Amino acid sequence: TELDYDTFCFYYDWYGSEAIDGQYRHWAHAIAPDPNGGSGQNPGTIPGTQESIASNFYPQLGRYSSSDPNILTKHMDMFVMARTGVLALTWWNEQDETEAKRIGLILDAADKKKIKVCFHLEPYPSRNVQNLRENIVKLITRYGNHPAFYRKDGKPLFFIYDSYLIEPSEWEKLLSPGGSITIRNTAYDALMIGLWTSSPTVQRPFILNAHFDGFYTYFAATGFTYGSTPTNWVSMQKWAKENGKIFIPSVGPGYIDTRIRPWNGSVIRTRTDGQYYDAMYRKAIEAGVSAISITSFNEWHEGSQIEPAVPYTSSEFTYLDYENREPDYYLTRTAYWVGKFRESK
Ligand SMILES: OC[C@H]1NC[C@@H](O)[C@@H](O[C@H]2O[C@H](CO)[C@@H](O)[C@H](O)[C@H]2O)[C@@H]1O
Repeated sequence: TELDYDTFCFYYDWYGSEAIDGQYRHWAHAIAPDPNGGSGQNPGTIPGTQESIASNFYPQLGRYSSSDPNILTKHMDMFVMARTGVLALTWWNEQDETEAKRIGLILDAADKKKIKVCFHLEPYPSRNVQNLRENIVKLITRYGNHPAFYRKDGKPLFFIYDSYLIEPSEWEKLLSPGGSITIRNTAYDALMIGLWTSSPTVQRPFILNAHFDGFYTYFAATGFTYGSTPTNWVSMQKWAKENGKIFIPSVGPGYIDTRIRPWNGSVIRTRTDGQYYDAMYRKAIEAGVSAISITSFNEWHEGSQIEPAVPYTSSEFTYLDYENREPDYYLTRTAYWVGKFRESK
C-alpha cells in the first residue's frame, strides 16, 4: 500500500482535447522525417481524430486533456495503484500562464494522494546553463513550498534530459562548488541527475567533470544505448557507488514509436505479455540501486506507457494492446516490482 518515494515515473502533461484545449494536442502530431532519408521529405501528420492518434496503442481514457481535473484524479489513483510515489513531470519552459496553471493542477491533484512531483528538464529552445539556473530558481521559488514538491533528504531533484547537449565546461559553472554561477550551497541547490548514454570511457568523465549528483538512462528500449543495456547496470552501479553518484536506472514495459517515426522499427521491443517488463525491472533490482525510474507513465508516442490501454481497430490503424492482460496490468505489475524493490533496497 505504501507509495515508494525513490521510484520516479516519467509523466507527460502535453495532451489536449477539443473540449478543454480547443484542439487534440499531441494526439495529433507531426510524423518525423527519416534522418537518413532524402532532402525534401514530406512525412505528413497524424490528425488526432478518434480513428487516428499519434500512438501505436490506445488509451482507456481516450484522447484526454492533461488539464482535465477528472483525468488528473484518475491518473493520481493510477499512481497509487502502481505504488509509484514520485511523478517526474516533463518541463519545456513554455512560459505562458497556461503552463503555470497546469503545473498547479498537477501538484494539487498529486498531494491529495500523497504523490510527490519533481521536474524533468527537457532540451527546451536555447537551453543553456544561465537560463537553466534562472529556471531552477523560478521553479523552486514558485513550487518549492507546495506540499507535493519532491525533496530527497531536504534537496529538490531534477532529471536533465539530453544533458550531453551542454558541455561539462558549461555544467561546471552551475554545478561545481567553485562554479561561477553555482547553485551549490545556495538556497537553490538540488540533486541534478544527468543522462548517461554511451560507453563508460565517455560517460564517466562527463558525469565527474559536469558535477552531476547522479545519472539515469531514460530509454525503455533495451540495447538502444550502452546505458539502456541492463547487463551493464551492475558495473554502472559499482562506479556510481565508488564516486559518490546516485544511479537511477530506467525500466520500461516495451517500446514502439512507428506511428510517428515509421523508419524507426529496429527500436521496437515487444511487451510479450509482461515478460519484457519483468526482465528489465528485475535487472534494476538485482543491480542493487537506491532508486529506479520508470519510462513511462504516459509517453503514448513511444509506446513505453504503463497507463491503461484498450484494444481498438479503426479504418486508419490496428492499434496494439496489452494482449492476454487487462488494461490495468502494467500498473498492478509495477506495484509488484516496487514491493520487491522495497524488500531488498
Ligand atoms: O522526456 C524525455 C524525452 N522522452 C521521449 C520524447 O517524449 C522526447 O520528446 C521528443 O519526442 C516526442 C515524441 O515522442 C515529441 O513530441 C517531442 O516534441 C520531442 O521533443 C522527450 O524529450
